[PDB]
Amino acid sequence: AEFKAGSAKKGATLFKTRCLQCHTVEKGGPHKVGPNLHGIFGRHSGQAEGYSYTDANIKKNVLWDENNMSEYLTNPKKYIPGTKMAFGGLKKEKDRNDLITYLKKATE
Ligand code: HEC
Repeated sequence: AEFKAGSAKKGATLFKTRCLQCHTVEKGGPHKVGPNLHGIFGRHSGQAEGYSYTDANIKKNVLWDENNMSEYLTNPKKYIPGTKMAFGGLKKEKDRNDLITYLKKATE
């Protein structure tokens, strides 16, 4: 139910196949369709500098941690109604744990 650390190696592969199309992770990385994700954890939503968010994403004002990130990625539009992230989600809990384990380090 809660987040448990997993395989960052698998998480990186998940990011390439599922996220890299719309996202980058390094500091100073370019925005694409979606925002650069550097410094995302321990930060309130809508605060990637340079990126223009929806009202939905800003109004949600979620302080991103591993658990709500997992809930978010299960079904983005369910968690933040009106968001323009055209992504259906990661339904498998193992995938979400793996992906988030990678993200926490890659956006550190
Ligand atoms: C497009 C094809 C996307 C894919 C695939 C993924 N994401 Fe995304 N994401 C996208 C957009 C356009 C946005 C902004 C939505 C808005 O309402 O403005 C997002 C947003 C996020 C966020 C929130 C960032 C914030 O600062 O609040 C996160 C944390 C995020 N995306 C993560 C993420 C992950 C982990 C993905 C794959 C595993 C992923 N996204 C795919 C566009 C797209």
